[PDB]
Amino acid sequence: DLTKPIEWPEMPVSLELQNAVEQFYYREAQLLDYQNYEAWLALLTQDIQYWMPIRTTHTSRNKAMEYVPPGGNAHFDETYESMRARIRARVSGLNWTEDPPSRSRHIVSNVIVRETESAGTLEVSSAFLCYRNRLERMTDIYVGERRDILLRVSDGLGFKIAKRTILLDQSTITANNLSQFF
Amino acid sequence: DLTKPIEWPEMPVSLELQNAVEQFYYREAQLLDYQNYEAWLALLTQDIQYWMPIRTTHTSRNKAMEYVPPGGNAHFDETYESMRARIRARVSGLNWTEDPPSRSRHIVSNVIVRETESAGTLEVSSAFLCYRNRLERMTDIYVGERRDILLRVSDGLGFKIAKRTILLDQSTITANNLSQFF
Amino acid sequence: DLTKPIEWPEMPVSLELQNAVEQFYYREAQLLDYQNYEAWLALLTQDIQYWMPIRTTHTSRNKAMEYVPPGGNAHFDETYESMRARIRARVSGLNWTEDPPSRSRHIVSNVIVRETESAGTLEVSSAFLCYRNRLERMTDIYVGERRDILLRVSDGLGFKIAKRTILLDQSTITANNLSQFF
Amino acid sequence: NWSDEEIKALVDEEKGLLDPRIFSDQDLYEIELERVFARSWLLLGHEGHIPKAGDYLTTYMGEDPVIVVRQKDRSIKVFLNQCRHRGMRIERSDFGNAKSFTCTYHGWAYDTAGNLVNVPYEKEAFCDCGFDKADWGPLQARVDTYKGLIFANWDTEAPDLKTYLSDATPYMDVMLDRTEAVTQVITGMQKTVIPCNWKFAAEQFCSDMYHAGTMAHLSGVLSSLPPEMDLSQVKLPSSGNQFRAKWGGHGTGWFNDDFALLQAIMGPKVVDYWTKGPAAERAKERLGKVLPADRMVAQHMTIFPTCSFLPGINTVRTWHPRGPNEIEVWSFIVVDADAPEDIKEEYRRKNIFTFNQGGTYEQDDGENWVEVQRGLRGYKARSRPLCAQMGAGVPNKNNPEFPGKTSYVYSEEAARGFYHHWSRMMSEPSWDTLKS
Amino acid sequence: NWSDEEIKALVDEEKGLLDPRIFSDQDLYEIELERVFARSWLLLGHEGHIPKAGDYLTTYMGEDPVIVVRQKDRSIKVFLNQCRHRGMRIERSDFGNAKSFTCTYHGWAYDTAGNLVNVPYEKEAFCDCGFDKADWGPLQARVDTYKGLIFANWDTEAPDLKTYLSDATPYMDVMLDRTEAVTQVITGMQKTVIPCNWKFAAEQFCSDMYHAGTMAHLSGVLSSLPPEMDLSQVKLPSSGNQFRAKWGGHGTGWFNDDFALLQAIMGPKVVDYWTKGPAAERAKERLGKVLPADRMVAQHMTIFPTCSFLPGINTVRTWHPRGPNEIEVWSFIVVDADAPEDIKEEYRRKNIFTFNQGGTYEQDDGENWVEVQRGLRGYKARSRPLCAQMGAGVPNKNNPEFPGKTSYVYSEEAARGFYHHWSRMMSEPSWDTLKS
Amino acid sequence: NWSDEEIKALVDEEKGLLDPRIFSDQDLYEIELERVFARSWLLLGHEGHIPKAGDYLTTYMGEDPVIVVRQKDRSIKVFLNQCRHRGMRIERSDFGNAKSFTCTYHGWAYDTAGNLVNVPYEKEAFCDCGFDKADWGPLQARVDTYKGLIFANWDTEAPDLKTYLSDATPYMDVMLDRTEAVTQVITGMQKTVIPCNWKFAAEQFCSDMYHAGTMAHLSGVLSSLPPEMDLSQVKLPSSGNQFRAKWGGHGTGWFNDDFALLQAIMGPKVVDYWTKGPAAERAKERLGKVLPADRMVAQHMTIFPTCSFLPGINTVRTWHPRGPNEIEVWSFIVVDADAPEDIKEEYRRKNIFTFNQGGTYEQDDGENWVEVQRGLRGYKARSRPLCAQMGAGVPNKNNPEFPGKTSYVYSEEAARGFYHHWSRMMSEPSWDTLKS
Ligand code: FES
Ligand code: FES
Ligand code: FES
Ligand SMILES: [Fe+2]
Ligand SMILES: [Fe+2]
Ligand SMILES: [Fe+2]
Repeated sequence: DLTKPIEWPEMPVSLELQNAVEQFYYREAQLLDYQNYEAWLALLTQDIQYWMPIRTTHTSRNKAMEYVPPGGNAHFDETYESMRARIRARVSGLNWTEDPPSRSRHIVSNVIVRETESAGTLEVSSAFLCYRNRLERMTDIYVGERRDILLRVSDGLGFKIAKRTILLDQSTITANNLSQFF
Repeated sequence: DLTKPIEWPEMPVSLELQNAVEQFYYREAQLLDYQNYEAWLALLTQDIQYWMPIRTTHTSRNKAMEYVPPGGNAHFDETYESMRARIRARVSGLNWTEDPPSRSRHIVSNVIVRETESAGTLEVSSAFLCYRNRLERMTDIYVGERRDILLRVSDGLGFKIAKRTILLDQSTITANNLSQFF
Repeated sequence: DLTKPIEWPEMPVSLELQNAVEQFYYREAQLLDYQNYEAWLALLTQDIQYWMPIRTTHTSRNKAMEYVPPGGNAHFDETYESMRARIRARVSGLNWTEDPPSRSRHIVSNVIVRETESAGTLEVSSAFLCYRNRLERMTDIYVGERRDILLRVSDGLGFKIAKRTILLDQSTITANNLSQFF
Repeated sequence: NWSDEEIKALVDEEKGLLDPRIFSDQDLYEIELERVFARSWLLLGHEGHIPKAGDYLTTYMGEDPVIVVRQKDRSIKVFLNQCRHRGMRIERSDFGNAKSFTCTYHGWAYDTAGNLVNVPYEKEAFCDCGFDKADWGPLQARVDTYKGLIFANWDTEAPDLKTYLSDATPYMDVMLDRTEAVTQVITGMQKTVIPCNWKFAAEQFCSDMYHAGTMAHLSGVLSSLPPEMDLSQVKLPSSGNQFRAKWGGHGTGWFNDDFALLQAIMGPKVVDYWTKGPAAERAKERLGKVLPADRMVAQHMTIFPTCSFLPGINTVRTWHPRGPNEIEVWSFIVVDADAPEDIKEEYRRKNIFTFNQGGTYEQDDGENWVEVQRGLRGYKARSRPLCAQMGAGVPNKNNPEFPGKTSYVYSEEAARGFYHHWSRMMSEPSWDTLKS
Repeated sequence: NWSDEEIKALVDEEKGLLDPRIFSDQDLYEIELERVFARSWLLLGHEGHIPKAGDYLTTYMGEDPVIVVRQKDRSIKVFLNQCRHRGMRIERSDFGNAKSFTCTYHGWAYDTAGNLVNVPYEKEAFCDCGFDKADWGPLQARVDTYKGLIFANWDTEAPDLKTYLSDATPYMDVMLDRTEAVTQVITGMQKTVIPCNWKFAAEQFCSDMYHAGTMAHLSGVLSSLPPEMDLSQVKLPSSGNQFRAKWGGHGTGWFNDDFALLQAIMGPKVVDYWTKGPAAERAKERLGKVLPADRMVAQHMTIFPTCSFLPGINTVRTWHPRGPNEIEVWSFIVVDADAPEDIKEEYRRKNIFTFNQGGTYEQDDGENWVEVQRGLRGYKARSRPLCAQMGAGVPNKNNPEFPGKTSYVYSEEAARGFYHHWSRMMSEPSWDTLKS
Repeated sequence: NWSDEEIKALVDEEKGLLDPRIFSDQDLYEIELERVFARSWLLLGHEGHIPKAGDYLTTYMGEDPVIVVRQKDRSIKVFLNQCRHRGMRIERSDFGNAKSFTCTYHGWAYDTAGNLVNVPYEKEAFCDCGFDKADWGPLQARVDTYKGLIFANWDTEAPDLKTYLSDATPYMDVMLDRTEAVTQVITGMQKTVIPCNWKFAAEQFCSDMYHAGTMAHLSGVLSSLPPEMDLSQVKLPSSGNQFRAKWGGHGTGWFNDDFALLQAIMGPKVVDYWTKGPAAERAKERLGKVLPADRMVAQHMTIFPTCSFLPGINTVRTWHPRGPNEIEVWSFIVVDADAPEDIKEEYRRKNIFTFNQGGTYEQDDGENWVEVQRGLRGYKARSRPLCAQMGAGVPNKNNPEFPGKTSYVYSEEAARGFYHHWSRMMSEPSWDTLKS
């Protein structure tokens, strides 16, 4: 239920775990901001479901109708290979919308971790503000929350994103486009 | 003196305390962003003084005149019961300005803690960026600092807000309105 | 190479170091936001090189041409004394552009630390969003990343900024001006 | 562009029809600045904002920034906050006490009366004189007050303030003349921006109790009622009237006798002070001479074009125009000067809670105006008239007990008067006809 | 302002010359709202958006917000989402099922047909009757459908939908009439904003295969191809045609026979369903009666003025105007109702991946329009005509096998027709001449 | 709209009166693009920006984006950065070296001279020829230089650059012709946005030393002085003059002999290089032939309409118009080519510190323009003329030692000339009268 927060514990997880997750996210952000898309892609599991649902306007009583359900149209509904394919286009030197490339900044905060019943598997909530500046004066701000299922691993950056659901705080997309990953 | 920062220590508080306060704030933010106003109200003490003063423009020498003093007009000057009353209206299904509800994101950062002479009582500074998107394309950004007096408790989320003074970085309110709590 | 991230370790630094650096930055931000410029100046080493290069638009293949190289024109290219001189003007009561003073908020996040070969010397990456509101309704947002070389000291706030390179995410400056330090 | 005849046709005062374009047309807006704002008496604030000599306040008259400052002789002067040299803003602070005003562009200095008293290098650069500082002071505005409220008008041919107020003063007195001690203004003016035409706001406070009596504030009432009371326990009184100024477009409405309604908003402490005891009795003595003010509940009022306030609740504000699609609301709170300190405090808190931006009532007010403005982008949305005929020509709705033209509390007679006077100022070039 | 003669001269249909000002002039935009959008048949959505009685959708007709709702008798009504009292938005939700609509400003209530059925305090405030709720319901629009697609038009003098579509229906059928079961719409409409004139978008989908056949989508093709395949392994077919509607400015283009091109975009699963098996055979049976639809690849089409879709890819969208420098793209996905569920799912995912805002094709489309709009700020940039003569008057490019006026796949004949009809609607006041 | 007579009346060159509307009127702005920017010689940059063949820079001429590129024969070509097909931007990078330019919308390719050399599928789509690539290259601008500075003008009927510069070149030479080696430009152009009319900026650099001599830069001087020195230790020289071009609206002012003032800004290292030694002596030899350049301190200058620079400080910039309420400042730094490397470095740092956006001087400059622009929203603020009569008709202020019409350093004679020429370009259709 995307209309309710993840079931985070009242008592927060350990300092060590909290820091590892935040540090992982800050590094992920750096990969996007410096256009190292391949290294970024490597942080996703083969089973990744990268989804950013369409959000609609209704009265609070009808809030159950806010999110276009799974299986419906969406802004993003990707798999590891579809993301790989998008990346192929992005670094081809022929993706005019992102070449010249945008100047982005992926700010991450409000990291809340929930330990699931499966050891090493976490469900994480985090707020994001992705700033994007391009061409001469084009500027956009993308704000929302990311709900991830992270797998703690012993190599790489210590984690892998097994699932990401992006709650973009917009109904109609006000930005010029959605060329940035969140 | 709101024209000077709280007296934070040069050496920061313990890791354990720093994390507990941040984690508390991130959870508070989640309650506001998912419209669980009653659970949010429960984080305030009965003695809460929720105040957001009007800020004015003067030369630096006359900076003592920036803030409309206590006892004067203000954007917010609330008590536990007035907040409760505002909440009653908000979830009534008749508060048109917030029904359909806004899509908000309460980002919190720059958390600086000061331990007072009273054990369990803290004075905390934190920067906030509250993003709000509503209707079709209405978007507003509220940025400022919150100065709280927090009481550490053994139940709930571990803390209670005994006092909150919001320094909104604006003179004239540029946003469409102030329907969001900070 | 400003087109590539600093060489941060895959495994993040200790909790103690991470917290000290963040807490230092939050305090620095407070000094700027409350206009205590002299105390801020005191956080810089005599050898400080405060630089904010001009950024230009090119195809990804030509990305090596993005940044105007050192020795070229720039938004900021300062020394301890030039910063001191700017500060002298700022607090003179005659710097009309900043008197009446702006209402600012220096939000800091995504703090990534790298330990260099020199003990006590660190290279740090951090994202920033500097909000500025002035006069009646003037509002600007400055977003970017700061790459610092910090020296850990035993007094003051625990650190000193020996070098700061600001990567402002803009080509043409869209803000009304650059009266704020980052 | 627009002919006077075409302009006058935008409003049908008789049938009660409004052409939507009056709220969106940019050309008409430019005309408003010239024919409405540049020659109307506009609310600048309260005398308590500038009590001492040298005290000043920076505000607006339409979109012209002005400085309002108390003179040594106790009079008040208002002049354009623009240096005639190159147009720089003379005073950039919101308020304070000054001994002089200086333009920081080239240093031209002014006295507290707005006289240009110093021009750097005057003798070296302007003479060898053909230049006289006496000819270059910023434009002065006519200034007058009405029981505490400060008004200004640029037009020397316009009627004086009192005359301008027509037969609407008795209704203004309900809030402003309750005691011989006068009113005071609570420190702190709230300024906010709203993307809507100023007419929607001014009209509502002039003639629209209807929105409050229906759906607009159901949540506001819930917020101000005691927790143990709900909506089913609030009877909206069937009895109230509305006043339309004989001239000028001013208007005010109110409910009769049932103060439980006002108590549902301001609470028992405020209501008792307003209806029982020495203060209330003293007020009846003064006001009763002109109208049965003691039965007026939840009164709303607008002094054309942009001066609005709610006697009893005591919020006062000016709607500053910012093009056809935006306004700024500059509000403040007035209280009786001799009122008990705890009564003044109650008025302060209740006002912040209800009619301040962020309040449980005010926010729902702007919600409607904003949505209306958005819709006016549509061509068809601007092609048919809005319905302003409520009670038009309907007899037996007036109440002779009140002075002037009156009708039912739910009526658009005042609104009709509001838009009619607007159409007149907009289509009549000279006061020769306009003052009639 | 603009004379009909001057307007008509903005487009040279014969030489193929476009005055850049048609994309930037504010006055011309206002005229478009009146002479184009207020009298054209506009796409509102698909019947599947409002299947049950009471089901509604809020969308636009130009910049006029409208409510689209299914009636109990199965018919569809469309009316202005604006209350005639003061202009408030009647329904603020995006879609749903309603039994009534209520304006929260003053409580005026409406039935699902748009009739004003309740006015609070009607008898107490509007009567003593001269006020009739029957005269104040929001403006109704004419409504019709074409094989699933819902269209609306405000002008009662305009030709019916079918007539309006001229000889373009056979081409629309390629996507909409493949089965007797009709099409369904995937749940979820994507709405996005793009800072460009609506004409650039509508024209491109009407006549511009050229951008796709050249450089615009080299990266898009790379993204949709299998990892082991690159651009050198994709032969862009030399053979395709374009259709220009006899009347109306509609247009569509496509490549002939080489479905490897469509497979490079939608994948083999979609292409096989479209070209082989019972479904494909069933489609040939229906469509072949009017045109050789079975050889059409990567078809693009626009129904003047702002209805665009890509048969085969199946993305459908309306370009809502937002002034001369901006538009909103409201898109959705259609699929054959009786298609296998896995085929419907494939269409959903491929569409999100390619022609959704954020897709590997759509983003590069807006990139060009945005840059073009920015450049139009320049005076010289608006002083010379844009070149729209590609294939103008060039013989031997048509293909009689297809009905109507045709030309090469890379051609601007359809574009010429698009702008020509635009110039006609803009310069011809009455349908007496316009319908010819 | 506006008649030539009404336009000419906006400026009273004799009494020195400026109608505020020239800075805010949108219609007048559109006319400026046509009668001012589209036919003036505009600063594009410096030859050092494009030293090698194929080197290019993308900039503006009014609001028209243009490409500036070095040809193989060493000449410079400037053409519209807009593809004539549908208006797409041809080159989206800021600068670089190219062998060709390609529009990515439909692939139209161009050579470094701006000739359309390749049109994809030309023979298949445009022929069966009536289409000639030779007729569709982007508009070319006339290009010329003046000792390092590159200028461009679209009007073939306008006077050549040199003639256009009138008798102002000797004053330009103070910065540009100090050595036979020419000047170099420091790598890196700063681009910033300022919400004000271009005229305020250009006028200030043309005739306003007055703001610097009074209050505008008190903080800037404090920042550039040594820590041990304060304002009381800086005597602002009483002696300086100002030049008004015989034709064209160009202007420049300066203080005489007291270089301590320039040293208070640029420091002793720069001042000594400028006043003592072989370089200074070499400069006196060249410049002294036309004017006593060796006594000019803190010179400011504007070449109508938007070319401004400060000889001695060496900041150069173009003010690009962006509507009546906004501009972009594109600045760069020039240095003598044969100057010692440490002198070039000093100029770089001092410039960043002072006249770069973010500098201790430049920021206070925009502060005034911004506030002035905001105030012009007011009706009364635009109803009375601004005072530009300083020194008008005042005798004994000229200094015959300098060539041309001169006056005191604090004077608005140059400004009067600036606005007068503006009024002429705006009201005179043909160069037949304008060149006189
Ligand atoms: S604009 Fe005020 S002194 Fe020049
Ligand atoms: S605007 Fe709808 S009832 Fe008044
Ligand atoms: S717009 Fe340049 S090739 Fe089409
Ligand atoms: Fe209200
Ligand atoms: Fe495309
Ligand atoms: Fe200056």
